[PDB]
Amino acid sequence: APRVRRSVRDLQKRYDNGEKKPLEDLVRAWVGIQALPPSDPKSFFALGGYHGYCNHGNVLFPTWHRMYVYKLEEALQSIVPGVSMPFWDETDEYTLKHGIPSILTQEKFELDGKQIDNPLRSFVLPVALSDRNIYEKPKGYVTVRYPLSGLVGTPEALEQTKIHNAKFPLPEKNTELLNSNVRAWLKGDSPPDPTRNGVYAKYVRCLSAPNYTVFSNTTSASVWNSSNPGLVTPVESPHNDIHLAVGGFDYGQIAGANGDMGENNTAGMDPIFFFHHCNVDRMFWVWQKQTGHTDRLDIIRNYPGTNAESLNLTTPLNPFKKASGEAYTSEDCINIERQLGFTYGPGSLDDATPELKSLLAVPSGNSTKKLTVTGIDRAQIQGSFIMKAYASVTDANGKTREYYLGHKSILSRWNLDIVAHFPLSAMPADDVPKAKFRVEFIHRGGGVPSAAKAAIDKVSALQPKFEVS
Ligand SMILES: [Cu+2]
Ligand SMILES: [Cu+2]
Ligand SMILES: [O]
Repeated sequence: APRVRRSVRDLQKRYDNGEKKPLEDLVRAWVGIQALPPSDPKSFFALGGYHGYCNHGNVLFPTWHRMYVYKLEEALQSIVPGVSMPFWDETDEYTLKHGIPSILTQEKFELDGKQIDNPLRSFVLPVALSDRNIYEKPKGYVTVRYPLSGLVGTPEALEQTKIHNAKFPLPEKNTELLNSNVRAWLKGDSPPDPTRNGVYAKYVRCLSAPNYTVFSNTTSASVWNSSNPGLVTPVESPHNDIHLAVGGFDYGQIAGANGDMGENNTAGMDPIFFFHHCNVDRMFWVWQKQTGHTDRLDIIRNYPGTNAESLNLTTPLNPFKKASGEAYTSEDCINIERQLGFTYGPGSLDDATPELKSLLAVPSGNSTKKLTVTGIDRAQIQGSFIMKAYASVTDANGKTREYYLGHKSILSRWNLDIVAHFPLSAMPADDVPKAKFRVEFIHRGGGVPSAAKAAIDKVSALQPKFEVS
């Protein structure tokens, strides 16, 4: 009898009908896990801190994160027995039309007699995150989302942060703009009417991934895309996009809202990290269901994405441990029903419908070909950034049509050749040989005004090379 992870809007539909305990239990557990001292390995602090070990851009991204959510849920169970971590369904109809379920964004919550602060909205750091640096965080820091900023590690950063946050004083309004930035990412244009370019399409496409390796991560998917016709999309890509939106990037040059979800430094101290990751693991389980890999996953030997030591299904996923003291491995969490005792409830995109081929279709007239972008060294850009691609055609008589080709989100950190691929399905096949390509970068611009000039100038010297197939 596996437990059932349900959508959070499901637990909310139960609250709206007077059945309160499901939501209340969950909140109670989160109040629980956030209150444990920092030395407790089940504390929210300890748990979120593990991620600042983790695996991105490699074939353990999905199973490392599967086990990660499972430990958060173990720790919640040490407080309220039998509780399940709900998923934020980011491709459901409510989110396309209204964005984030309000239980994740509400200021307060009715628990026992008491109106308490919502523990799903933010976390207050019990101790500081420092070394002895703009990404560092003082005790008492409260996590923040778009449109606010949380860069507070230097006098300069904190002052610029205050000047930034004082433009957005009303929580009700901040929440509206957040919901509005989330729906725009999802749609891929001005806000359901989804387009081929948004996060919705990227999620739909990753379920078509041909093997686990190119599904698992953006390193493998990018090399596969350099070397196979068509476009494959790793689950990691849309996962990164949700990080940037909550974490401070608009869809519609510098992103000055520096929220915790926007960078790998403290993404894990925001509780929404786990609602989102709980839904990424669900996409992963859905992709296993739909391709028949509920018990067997394969890793292509020597493939890019399979190295840090080769990375294989026996590779430990530190720091997670079985009660033996043995580390978990990817072998230990392929089948979530058999090996971990849980399953997902109903949610968006679990069925392979014909509607979800019409979206990804090359419209009649338009090109089946693909644009590859190279010669980008990201090693010197700091923080996360978005590559937006475009084609402009100059006509027979001086008329320019502009063609938006899509986006690529690089989720990164504050402290390496990058290859992007874009379909040309937005443009009519004729015009492609007659097209001048380019990429706009949206980026953190040093984060503080004292590094803006250096970061903007490294961006302006980028030398991207173009290639149609
Ligand atoms: Cu991560
Ligand atoms: Cu993540
Ligand atoms: O992540």
